[PDB]
Formats: sequence, structure tokens, C-alpha cells
Amino acid sequence: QIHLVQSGTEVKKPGSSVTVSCKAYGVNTFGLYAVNWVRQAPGQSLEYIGQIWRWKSSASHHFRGRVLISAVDLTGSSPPISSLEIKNLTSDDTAVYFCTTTSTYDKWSGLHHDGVMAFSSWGQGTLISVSAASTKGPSVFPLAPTAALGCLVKDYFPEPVTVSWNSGALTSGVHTFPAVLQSSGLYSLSSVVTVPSSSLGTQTYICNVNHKPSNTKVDKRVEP
Amino acid sequence: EVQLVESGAEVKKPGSSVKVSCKASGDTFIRYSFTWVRQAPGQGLEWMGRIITILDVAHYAPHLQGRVTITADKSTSTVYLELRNLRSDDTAVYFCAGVYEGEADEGEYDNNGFLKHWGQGTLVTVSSASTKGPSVFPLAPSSKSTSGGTAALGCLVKDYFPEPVTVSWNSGALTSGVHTFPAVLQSSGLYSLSSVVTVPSSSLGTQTYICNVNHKPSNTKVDKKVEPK
Amino acid sequence: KKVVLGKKGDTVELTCTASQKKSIQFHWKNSNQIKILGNQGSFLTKGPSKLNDRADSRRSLWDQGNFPLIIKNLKIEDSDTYICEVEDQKEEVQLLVFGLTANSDTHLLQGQSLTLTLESPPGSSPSVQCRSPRGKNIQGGKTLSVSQLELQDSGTWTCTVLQNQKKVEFKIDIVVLAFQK
Amino acid sequence: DIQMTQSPSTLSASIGDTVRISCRASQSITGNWVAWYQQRPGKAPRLLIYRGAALLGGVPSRFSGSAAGTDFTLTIGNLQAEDFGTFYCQQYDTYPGTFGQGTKVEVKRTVAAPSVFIFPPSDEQLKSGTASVVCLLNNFYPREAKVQWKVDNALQSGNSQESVTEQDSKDSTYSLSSTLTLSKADYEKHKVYACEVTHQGLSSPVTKSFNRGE
Amino acid sequence: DIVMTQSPATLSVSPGERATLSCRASESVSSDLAWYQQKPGQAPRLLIYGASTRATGVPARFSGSGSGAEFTLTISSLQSEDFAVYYCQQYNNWPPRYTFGQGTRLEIKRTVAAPSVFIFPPSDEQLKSGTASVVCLLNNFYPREAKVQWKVDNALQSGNSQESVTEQDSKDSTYSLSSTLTLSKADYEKHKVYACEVTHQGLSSPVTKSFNRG
Amino acid sequence: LENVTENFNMWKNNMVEQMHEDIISLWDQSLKPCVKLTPLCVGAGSCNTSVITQACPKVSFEPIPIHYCAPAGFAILKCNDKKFNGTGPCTNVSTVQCTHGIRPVVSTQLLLNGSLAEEEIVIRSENFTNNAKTIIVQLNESVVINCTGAGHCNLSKTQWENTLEQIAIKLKEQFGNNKTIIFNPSSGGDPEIVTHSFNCGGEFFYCNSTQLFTWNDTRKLNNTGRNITLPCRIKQIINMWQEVGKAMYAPPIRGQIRCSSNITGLLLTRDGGKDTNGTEIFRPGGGDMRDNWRSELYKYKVVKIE
Ligand SMILES: *[C@@H]1O[C@H](CO)[C@@H](O)[C@H](O)[C@H]1NC(C)=O
Ligand SMILES: *[C@@H]1O[C@H](CO)[C@@H](O)[C@H](O)[C@H]1NC(C)=O
Ligand SMILES: *[C@@H]1O[C@H](CO)[C@@H](O)[C@H](O)[C@H]1NC(C)=O
Ligand SMILES: *[C@@H]1O[C@H](CO)[C@@H](O)[C@H](O)[C@H]1NC(C)=O
Ligand SMILES: *[C@@H]1O[C@H](CO)[C@@H](O)[C@H](O)[C@H]1NC(C)=O
Ligand SMILES: *[C@@H]1O[C@H](CO)[C@@H](O)[C@H](O)[C@H]1NC(C)=O
Ligand SMILES: *[C@@H]1O[C@H](CO)[C@@H](O)[C@H](O)[C@H]1NC(C)=O
Ligand SMILES: *[C@@H]1O[C@H](CO)[C@@H](O)[C@H](O)[C@H]1NC(C)=O
Ligand SMILES: *[C@@H]1O[C@H](CO)[C@@H](O)[C@H](O)[C@H]1NC(C)=O
Ligand SMILES: *[C@@H]1O[C@H](CO)[C@@H](O)[C@H](O)[C@H]1NC(C)=O
Ligand SMILES: *[C@@H]1O[C@H](CO)[C@@H](O)[C@H](O)[C@H]1NC(C)=O
Ligand SMILES: *[C@@H]1O[C@H](CO)[C@@H](O)[C@H](O)[C@H]1NC(C)=O
Ligand SMILES: *[C@@H]1O[C@H](CO)[C@@H](O)[C@H](O)[C@H]1NC(C)=O
Ligand SMILES: *[C@H]1O[C@H](CO)[C@@H](O)[C@H](O)[C@H]1NC(C)=O
Ligand SMILES: *[C@H]1O[C@H](CO)[C@@H](O)[C@H](O)[C@H]1NC(C)=O
Repeated sequence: QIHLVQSGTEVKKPGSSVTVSCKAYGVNTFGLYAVNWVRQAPGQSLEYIGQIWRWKSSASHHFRGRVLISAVDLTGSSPPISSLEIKNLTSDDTAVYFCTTTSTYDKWSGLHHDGVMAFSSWGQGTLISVSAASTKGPSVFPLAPTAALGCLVKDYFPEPVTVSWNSGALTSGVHTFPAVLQSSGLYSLSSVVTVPSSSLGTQTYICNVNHKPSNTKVDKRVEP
Repeated sequence: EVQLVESGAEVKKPGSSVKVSCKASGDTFIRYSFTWVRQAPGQGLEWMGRIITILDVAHYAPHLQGRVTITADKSTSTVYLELRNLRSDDTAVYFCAGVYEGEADEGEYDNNGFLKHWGQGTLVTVSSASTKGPSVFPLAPSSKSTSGGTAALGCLVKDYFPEPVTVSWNSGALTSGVHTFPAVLQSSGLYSLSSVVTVPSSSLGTQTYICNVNHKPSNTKVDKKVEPK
Repeated sequence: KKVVLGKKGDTVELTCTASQKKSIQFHWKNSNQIKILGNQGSFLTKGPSKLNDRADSRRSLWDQGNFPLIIKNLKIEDSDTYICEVEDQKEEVQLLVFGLTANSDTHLLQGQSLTLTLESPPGSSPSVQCRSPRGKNIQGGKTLSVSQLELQDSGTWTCTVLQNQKKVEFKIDIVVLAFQK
Repeated sequence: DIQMTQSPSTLSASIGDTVRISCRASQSITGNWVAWYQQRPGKAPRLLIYRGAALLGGVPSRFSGSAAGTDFTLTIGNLQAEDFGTFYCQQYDTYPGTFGQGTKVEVKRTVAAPSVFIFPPSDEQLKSGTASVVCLLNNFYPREAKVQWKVDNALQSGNSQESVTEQDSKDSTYSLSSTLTLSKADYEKHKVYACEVTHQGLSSPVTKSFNRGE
Repeated sequence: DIVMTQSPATLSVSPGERATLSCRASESVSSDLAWYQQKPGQAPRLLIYGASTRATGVPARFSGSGSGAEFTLTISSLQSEDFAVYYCQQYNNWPPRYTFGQGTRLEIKRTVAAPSVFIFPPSDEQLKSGTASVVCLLNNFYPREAKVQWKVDNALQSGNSQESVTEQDSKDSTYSLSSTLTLSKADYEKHKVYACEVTHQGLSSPVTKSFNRG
Repeated sequence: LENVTENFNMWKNNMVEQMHEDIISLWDQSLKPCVKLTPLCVGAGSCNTSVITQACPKVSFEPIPIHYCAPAGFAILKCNDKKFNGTGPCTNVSTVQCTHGIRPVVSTQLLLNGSLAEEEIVIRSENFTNNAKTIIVQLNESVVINCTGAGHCNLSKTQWENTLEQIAIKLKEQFGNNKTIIFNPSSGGDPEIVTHSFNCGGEFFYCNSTQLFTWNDTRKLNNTGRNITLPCRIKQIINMWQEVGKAMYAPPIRGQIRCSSNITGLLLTRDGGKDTNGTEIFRPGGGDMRDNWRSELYKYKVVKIE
């Protein structure tokens, strides 16, 4: 059974270069499987980058001269590995990069047509986020008041932050929104809850915010 | 060098079942294969079966298959022989017999048919009769038959059961010059023997002759004065 | 992830079953991947494990796709997570060896308190509960005690070691006394 | 390169429905070198069908592929809970392989108007020199919504951002946040702040507002 | 199914002399043949096994010979203690179905001694019982062959009576028969004379010893 | 040779199981016990023992080579390589009529009269990483070993010392060069597995193989000994290899039983150690006669006609 295991998330400065890795568990030898790399920018569709097929590598027009793709057979300690190097990173390189594998053993299969192919196994993906921002813990602000109330978790880097309410005891009616990227290049998100207006002076509501990359943890009481 | 001990003699009734024990001691139990050999009175040895102890497997005699079983308790070091559906002919002295087999606890096994070590023997009487002490009857010394030297007289232990019976004369003194015959099975289902002692007539009337018959089974000890009547 | 509880000095049987009823390859190892004992088709192979002279299976059950792992004279330390690599399956089973041993002689005056000590493996937190001949359901996680040992408690006690849906009895004899009448 | 234009961009369906998603290639593809993938939010795509109509091993047979002229279509029969998400078509006829823009398949539901709420900047934020005004639209269907910001009656452009939750697994509604950001300086200058929302469930555009300092 | 026959049903011989026993077998039993010795009232005694090998602790006068279906336990200078019945055991087939010979009595042959018949009438006490028992002893004699007849009123009637020889003795080495005619009470009283005719080999001529009721 | 690339898996080779089952039936009409005991359970724990008693004819069981020819609709494919893991894609495969003559020798610990390794000593393993999977060693140079019902076997101390080396070297050449290699006797288990058991003249020999597997990657053992003498023992009551259960054979009888076999291979089984310092301990193994068969069919695979 094929599991493709990619290297972890990276945060990279513009102009820098990065190498992402792919360990192909279940793959015998890249002599029998082609590797195709593909990327997906946020809220975007998918775009082909390049390939290594029969030990021969190559890259699409949009990426030629800027990308090196390699592959090596290994055993024991490690399965076979492919990697993708990208030079001169810019903001429009920020995306999820997927490594992908397709067996080439059977000429008649129909997964492949002279080097151009469908992709039968996918890795989890690796996020490469390209940014000059430095790590920074959030400020947390109350959103005070069926009523609604919440928390604004502002100006942090990088992702993610996690939010629970009342140490996890309040989960019904809670909406925690996807983070947005502001013009400042820092993230912000909010978390809200709807509650009956009656309990507002009787019940206590606190949002528990956790930003692990900055080792920041705050507990904010939200009062009318 | 083992010593085999057996269970007591048992008096079983027809159609029943009997189990005789056989304690094996003095050596390594599992290194022996035990065999039961029965012998009916007057009759001769009949192979009942043999248990390859260690293996806990036992093969039996054709005419017994089904009604006999041989088992061994390695824990207590005992061998057992069970016959079910007892008939009268099954009445016999059941012997326990064993032979060394070799480092059987090590895989070595000679699987010997002969029997080097025998039990004391256990008697089993399978009959419809009931346990009953005997009755001694004096045998008038041939006073009008034999004279000049000595005359023979004795006792007649009649109608006793099950077996066996011991006999001694004069409290146990005159045990010499006595011919105690083997008991005999009467049609009734009971046995009856006889004891006699040819002694000088000139001693009739001073040495009150008394055969001492005992029958532990019925727990009946009997003494009878054999007056020169 | 099965779990079995055992009493110190007793014999426990960690099971392990094969899908079908067929004597196949199996092997008993402990967390440290130390081989306890497997089988070589029809033969039993005992490995380097310290449980060697006390480990053992049931040849007879192998044909019923059954390959236990009986451990005798069980020791507190024998407590562990014994895997069972069989036909590419890892039936990791747990083994907890508890040991209840009263302190002062079974013979104890009237009134004095009775102290019970439960020897248990590390990372193990069982909850004991003995039951006097009368009914004292007194509780004690690791170490129990009978504040005032009443004369109606002098008899057989029925404890219990709770650890993950399982429990192990530990009948103990207690004797109360007097000044005399 | 071959362009694949996918149709429609979104469709709403129910469990048990039959659904059709289509893709027009900018050139003919004689060999039928086309593939379909599914992607669920947060996860890697999965290949479902290749060569136009062939099912990959392990893919339910309620999925099928079809072709006519330059059009290729995926059909989903007996629509199932795990099927919801985004679907992509891909040509691998000619180098380089290319993907359609994608189709989102979401759960059909009755219309539900948003509950609308507006939050002024907190005193703590104002103290730290910034001001964020937040408008919340809670539990509405369908997803299409417009919110406009007005301050001192002036339409606000370029200083706001929106965020939308995934469709809720239990009531199949959406929730949305809109955040208006401005300096502490301008916030303190003007009087009335308003969130104006337009939605199918609303017989008329609803305005929630406040006056600074109430 | 193997039959082991010990031809010499009885062998009379004297001490010091050489005694020979022959065990005949059905099919071949190879060498899995043992010999036993049994004293009246004792467990057998393993003499020889494997046909020609003496058991640990056994007099070298006992020779084990044979192989196949012809075995022989020949004894050199027979001994006083060597009196007993001899048995051969077959234990070659497998499955186990061992069989024994029928036996052979190794009796001491001595001088033809005549029997001294003692006729004992039924004690009145015994007659008060309900039956009568006439005992016709036959003291010390040799060839155990001693035909006895019970003649009631010179009536050759032969029925209600039962013999019982004794084993070979120690000193004398003779036998003692014991025929017992057990009649009723009403039939014992119905007859006058009760004779007992002993016809022994060592008896010059038939010897009738009887008595009349009284 | 056949101009094609195919997959092979001696560890999942079906001929092994086809021969094994044959060798067993080659045993049910040549070596029949006086009694054979075998487990019999309904599943309800309680297990009666099924006993069987048949004639116990002393036959001098002398194994005849066995060929395996594909019938029709079937073809045997042989792999060719001086060092074949026997588990993967073979390049120099080639169709053959019958497999080489194989003498179905049933034994444990040592593989007798098998087939030597052409090049050098090779060691296959369904997974060397798994301290549970037998390591099948294949000698490129056999070591004569002579056993006698008299009670032992002689082996060349020289040849055996070398062999352990040219094996100990092939081991670390798989588990890590910078790793010490040691050889210890059986860990425990059945007599048939703990000693070098095998059958000679129909007699089940049980040779203690301690002197053969107590080699430390440091010292020797040739003081006052030219040849290694394993104290062997013939048993009558044995654990069956064909199936769980004991079996009793009749005692020896022939004036003399003798064997002179080629130690063409071993069956080792290193102990886990739970990733402890480089000190792999390998001990005798086997008992699963299939590994045997395997060591002979490792480079074969019968296939259906096309
Ligand atoms: C990026 O690569 C270009 C050519 O693609 C080269 O001219 C330039 O020096 C590189 N930039 C950096 C920062 O290395
Ligand atoms: C013994 O095994 C038999 C199987 O033949 C089974 O039916 C029976 O219940 C078991 N119990 C006995 C008879 O010992
Ligand atoms: C050859 O041996 C290596 C070493 O363990 C093993 O990984 C591989 O599966 C074997 N077969 C191949 C693929 O060459
Ligand atoms: C293999 O055998 C040759 C001789 O046949 C020997 O010289 C060589 O060293 C062996 N390879 C090893 C060390 O395993
Ligand atoms: C190889 O053996 C290791 C343990 O030694 C095991 O974890 C691994 O799964 C085995 N290889 C496979 C995938 O069969
Ligand atoms: C084994 O016996 C053979 C004869 O078959 C002999 O040549 C050889 O020297 C013997 N090997 C020993 C005893 O080391
Ligand atoms: C062995 O490990 C490496 C080889 O992989 C070697 O460089 C190192 O020096 C050695 N260390 C040990 C374990 O002695
Ligand atoms: C022979 O083997 C036994 C166990 O099978 C072992 O305990 C003994 O020490 C060995 N003797 C030799 C030859 O070293
Ligand atoms: C292995 O080493 C131990 C201790 O170092 C020693 O007692 C043993 O004899 C050695 N094995 C041999 C005989 O080579
Ligand atoms: C060790 O003994 C062997 C014979 O057992 C002998 O051939 C060898 O020369 C000895 N070792 C040396 C070189 O002393
Ligand atoms: C096989 O073993 C015999 C027995 O010792 C030996 O003499 C012969 O040379 C060996 N032949 C082989 C396979 O080299
Ligand atoms: C082959 O090995 C067997 C082991 O079972 C042995 O008995 C036989 O003698 C060997 N071949 C020869 C030389 O006869
Ligand atoms: C390896 O040897 C022992 C293994 O028991 C271990 O304690 C030690 O730390 C390791 N290294 C040394 C000291 O050789
Ligand atoms: C054999 O050689 C031919 C050369 O035309 C080639 O096609 C074929 O693949 C080769 N087979 C092997 C050994 O891989
Ligand atoms: C198998 O074919 C290869 C390719 O030419 C060759 O190198 C090798 O020697 C051949 N093996 C044999 C001897 O069959």
C-alpha cells in the first residue's frame, strides 16, 4: 500500500531557496513509478510543476530554470525519496506543494500517455509560505454582547492559533472563522458564540487562545 | 528398583464395576510401563492390557476391549485397572505388573512386553453371593477305622464367602502334619474347604483338638473342639 | 488492546487467536521486542526472555488457531505489554501483576487497625475493595486499612483489584480477638 | 496548452441525488486522456476516474465518466455524505497536463436568513491604538451574501475583509464575518457605523448600526 | 490371535536332575518371549525375557533357549525351590496383544506312595443344620492321579460330591485328595451305607472305606 | 535463460507447501509410529488426545532425490544470480522442465545435503529486521558431518570454525559492520529445536549443538580437539514435525546406523535485543521444515501457461 510522506511546513523569506522532500513508502523503485510534482495556491486550482520519469527529470515552461527535481532509490532505513528544489522564492510561490506517483510499468494502462499522465497517489502536501514576517504572538480582544459574543485574535504570525471556550466545556453554537491575511502580512481571526440573552449575567464566558509558535497562551473573560 | 503395592481385594456383584489401585514406588514412575495380568483360580495368567504410562496410552486384550481400562495418576504415582460389567468368570486375582522402559522422560523407550516387577496381587470375587462367615464342623477321628499308630481327624469349614480363609490347629500349635485343602466353590456360590491332621490316637482325650478358622471378610473367627467323639 | 490481570505467584494465560483454525507461525514478544516464545510449525521455540523457564503455550490449541502464552509463578515485574506477532497481526495484550499482602499476622487483637499493602507495577493505579465476612466494603486504592478492626470482621475477606474493566480477587483471612469474654 | 473550462462552479444537491459536472476542453482529445479527482477541505485530492471512463481500484461505482465531442462529464449517482466537496477535471493528452478551475458540490437546504450582529471596537483595543468593527452573519443559507460598510453614511472601500466558515455538518448553514479596520484617529472622528446585509432570505436589505459611545 | 502352548502340561522330575520345558507358539514371535515362575499363592516371577536372557538376579541353572515359535526354558540341576508352575509370555505382536502359555507344573517325582483313606461321617450338629457332608480324605500319596468313587448303598451314583487335591508338600512331597459327597438330610437318612472307593496307581487294589449311619 | 523480468518470493513460494505436503506423505508410508498422539479440541479448552496405534516396521528410511516437473498448462521459472535474495524481481530468470534433484532431508538447525551457494555464503531472510523470522544461511562450501547410532557426530573443528566466520562476516554485512557477532545455543523450546535433530536410518537423532553455536567474535576452542564431537542421542518418543503431537517409534535394531551428510546450510535466528549496542546474538533455529524446502526452492516458481 502506497503512502507518500512529505516534509513539513516551511516559512521562507523572499529570494531564498527551499527543498521539499517526499518519502515513497510502498514504492519499489523510481525505475517503475514516475514522480509528478503539483502545487495549489490558496483558494486556487492545481498546477503542474515538473516530473522525474525513467530517471529523467524536467519542468514545465512556467518553472524551467528555477526548479530542480531529483529522485533516489533507497532501502532499509528509508524508502525511495524524491525532492523538489525551488530557487528565488517570491510571494506567488506560496502554496501547497504535492508530490505524486503513478506506476509506468504497464504501457497499456491508460494512466499515462508518453510522459503526460494522471496522478494515482498523492502526498498530504507541504505548505510553503513565503513572507518577511517574523514570529509574533497575538493580541486578544473581547467582542462583548439570543445574543452573540466572542473574541478577536489579532496580528499574529505564523499560523495556527487554536481557540476553545470555557476550557472546552462550551462547544455548541461556537464558530471559529478561518484566519485572514491582513495588508500588514500578519494574520487575524475571530471566534464567536451565540447564547440565550437570559444567561448573560448568570453565566461566565472565556475564550482560551493558544499560539504555540510564540509560546503564547491567553484566557480572556468576555463580559457584557 | 520399584515396589508395587495394590488396592485391597474387593467383592463385586455381577454386572458391576471394580477399580484396583497399584502404588508404584522406589523409582521413576514415568519410566515404567505397567501391565495388568489377571489369573482366575486354578487358571493361568491372562494378559489384560498395558499402559505406556508416560504417553498415557494403553492397549488392551481383545476379549476385554470395552469393559476394561488402565489409567495412571502420575501425581500420586498410581496405576489403576477398571473392569466394568463384571461376570463370575472375571473372578480372579488381578496382578499389577511393571517393567522399566529407559530414560522415557528423555525420549528413550524400549517398550517392553515382559513384566519385571509384579504386584502383590488383588483378588476380586464377582459373584451374586453375599458375605457370610463360615461354620466349622469337626471330623470325628477315625477311631473305628485307624489305630496302632496315629489317626487322622479334622475340620470342615463349610458354606463361607467370599475368601480367603486361614486355618490352624490347637490355637496355632499343631500346625504340623496338617493338610488344609484349597476351598471349593459349591453350586450355591459359597466355598468350603477342609483341614485335617493325622495325629497319634493315644493322644485323643488329653489334647482337646481345635482347628482355628478365621474369615476376616465376615469378621468371623471360629474355634471348634474336635473331641474324639 | 486486551488486558489481563494476575496475582503474584499465579499463572496467567495471555491469549492470541488466529483468524482461521490453522496452526500457523506466531511469536510472543514483550514491549522491548524481546522474544518470549513462538513456534516452529509444530515445535515450540522459547526465546531469550527472562520468562523463559516460566513461559509456555498450548500445542493442542495451535490447531484451533490458538497460540496462548501461559506465564506461571507470575511476578509483579512480569507485568507488561506482550505483543503477539501472528500472521502480520500484532495482538498487543497487557499484563498487570498485583500482590496483596497483609502486614501484621492474620492474628490481630480486637479494635486495632488492619493494614493491607498492594504491590503493583509502575504506572499502575488500581482501586482495591475488600469485603469483610460481614460486609465491610472498605476501599483503598493502593493501601487499605480497617480503622477499628471489629470482632465481626475476623474472617475471610474478599478484596478486588480494579484496573481497566478487569479485577482480581485476593481472599484474605483475618482474626480478631479480646482480653477474652 | 489545452484549456479545460469546468461547469458549473458550484451546485447544491441532496443525499441520494444524481449529479453531473462537466468540462469542455479547448481542443479535441481523441485518446480520452482525461481524469477526475475529488478534494475534501483540508486534504489531498484523490483520483476517481482516468482515461475518461475507467474507475480506479477502490472507488465506488456510483461514479462514472462520459464524453461527447470536446465535453467530458463526471456523473455521481446516489449522492452520499462523503461525496460532498470539490471536484477537478484534468487533461493529460498533451504536455503539460492541466486542470479545470473546479466544482464545489454542497448540501441543499431550505432558505434561512442570517441573524446579524455588529460589534464596536473594545476599549482595550482602542487603548492599544487600533479600531476594528466586526459584523457577524450567523447560520444562513444559501451562501451568497453581500455586506457593505458605511461610516457617517460613506461607502467603505478597501479597508475590509471577510471570512466564511465551511458548511456546517449538522444544519448545513454558513456563517460569515466581516471586519472593518481603521486607525484609532478616524474611528474617534465619525459618529455612526453601519453594516448593511443583503441576502435571499431577507425581504429587504438589513442594516445593523451603532453611534460611537452609546 | 497368537496361541502359546506349553506342551508339557505337567513334568514330574527329581531334585538335582535336569528339567526341560517347551513353549510352542502359533505364528513366529521372533524373540519377544519371556518365561515366568509362579509359586502357589505368589505373583509370577520374571525368569527369562527376550527368549534367552535371564532377569537380573536369577539362578544360572535356568537356561533360556529358542527363537521363532520354539522356545525352551531348560534347567540343569533343578532345585527344591525350583518347584513351581512355569509360564511363557509372548509379547512380539504390535498393537499389544500379549498372550501367556497355559502352563507347566514342575512337580517333584518321588516313590509311588499309596493313599490312606479316612472316611469322616457328617457331624450330627452339621446334620441338624439341614445337610450332610461325608468327607473321604486321602492322605499323602503320589501321582496326583487318584480316581475316587462315591457309592451310596453300593450305588455308583456320581454327582453331588467335589474333590480337592492339595499342592505338593515340603517334606513328604505328596498329595492329599479330598472328595466330599454332600447330601441332604432327608436323603442322607434315606440311605444306609456310604462307601468311598479310592483307585490309586500305588494301591495294590481298590480300597473301599465306608460307614453305616451310626 | 528467459528474456523477461518477473517477481519471486521464496517466502511465499507455493512449491514449498506442495513439497512439504509431499514429504509428509512420503513419511506416512515409510516411517509409521507405534503410537501417534495429536490434539483434538472442540475449542472448549478441554482437549482430548487422539491416539493411533499401527504396526511399527523398522525400515532404514533412506531419502531418494526428488524432482518437480511442471505438468501442462504449467511452467517452472528458475532465477539465476550468484546472490539472490529470493524475494524480488529476477533479471536472469529462465523456464525449466524439472527442478534439480532435491533430497528431502528433514532436520533442524543444520540443513543437510542441500544445495551449496555458487558464489559465496548467502543468507536469506523474509525480514532480517524481524528477530522472529528465521535466517536461512546458505553455505558455499559444505562441512561434512558424520553421525552414528553409537551416540555422536564428528565435525571438522577447522571447517566449522571457518564456516562460523564466513557466516559471522555475512551477518554483520547485513546488520551493520560495526557490530559484534556472537553465536549461542538454542534459547529453549522442544528437544527437536534445541538440538540439531534429524533422521538417520529411520532413527531420530538428537545431537547437542552447543559446541557448534558458542562462538564469540574473539576466542577459539581447538585446544586438545581436532574434530568437534556432538553428543547425540536417539529418541523413540518424539514431537512430530508434520503436526503438533508426539509419536513413538520402535527402538533401534540394526547392528549399526551411520550417516555422513554435507552441512550445506544453517537456520539461524538472532535475538531481538531491543536495539541494544552492536551485539547481535544468533542461535540455532528451524523446526519448520518448510524453511528447509525453501532453502531449496528459493529460486523457483511454477506458473500457469499463457
Ligand atoms: C535567481 O536566479 C536568477 C536567474 O534565474 C539569477 O539571475 C539571480 O541571481 C537569482 N537570485 C538570487 C537572489 O539568487
Ligand atoms: C473427549 O474428546 C471427544 C472428541 O472425540 C469429545 O467429544 C468429548 O466430549 C471429550 N471428553 C471426553 C470423552 O473425555
Ligand atoms: C534484495 O535484498 C534487499 C536487502 O534486504 C531487500 O531489501 C530486497 O527486497 C531484495 N530484493 C530486491 C528488491 O532486490
Ligand atoms: C565462498 O566460498 C569460497 C570457496 O568456495 C570461499 O573462498 C569464500 O570465502 C566464501 N565466501 C564467504 C567468506 O562467505
Ligand atoms: C520488517 O521487520 C520489522 C521488524 O523487525 C517490521 O516492523 C516491518 O514491518 C517488516 N517489514 C514489513 C513491512 O513487512
Ligand atoms: C566422515 O566419514 C567419511 C566417510 O564417509 C570420511 O571420509 C570422513 O573423514 C569422516 N568425517 C569425519 C569423521 O570428520
Ligand atoms: C560504526 O558506525 C559508522 C558506520 O556506519 C562508523 O562511521 C562508526 O565509526 C562506527 N561506530 C561504532 C558503532 O563503533
Ligand atoms: C549439551 O546440551 C545441553 C542441553 O541440551 C547443555 O546443557 C550441555 O551443557 C551441553 N553439553 C556440552 C556438549 O557442552
Ligand atoms: C565463548 O566465550 C565464553 C566466555 O567468554 C567461553 O566460556 C566459551 O567457551 C566461548 N565459546 C567457545 C568454546 O568458543
Ligand atoms: C587448532 O586445532 C586444529 C585441529 O582441531 C588444528 O588444525 C589447528 O592447527 C589448531 N590451531 C593452531 C594453528 O594451533
Ligand atoms: C556430500 O557428503 C558426503 C558425505 O561425507 C561427502 O563425502 C561428499 O563429498 C559430499 N558431496 C558434496 C555435496 O560435495
Ligand atoms: C545425505 O544426508 C543424509 C541425512 O539424512 C545422510 O543420511 C546420507 O548418508 C547423505 N548422503 C549420503 C552420502 O549417503
Ligand atoms: C553495551 O554493553 C552493555 C549492554 O548490556 C551496556 O550497558 C553498555 O552501555 C553498552 N556499551 C558498552 C559499555 O560497551
Ligand atoms: C534479452 O535481450 C533482448 C535484446 O533484444 C531484450 O529485448 C530482452 O529484454 C532481454 N531479456 C532480459 C534478460 O532482460
Ligand atoms: C544472465 O544474463 C546477464 C545479462 O547478460 C549476464 O550478465 C549473466 O551472466 C547471465 N547469468 C547467467 C550466467 O545465466
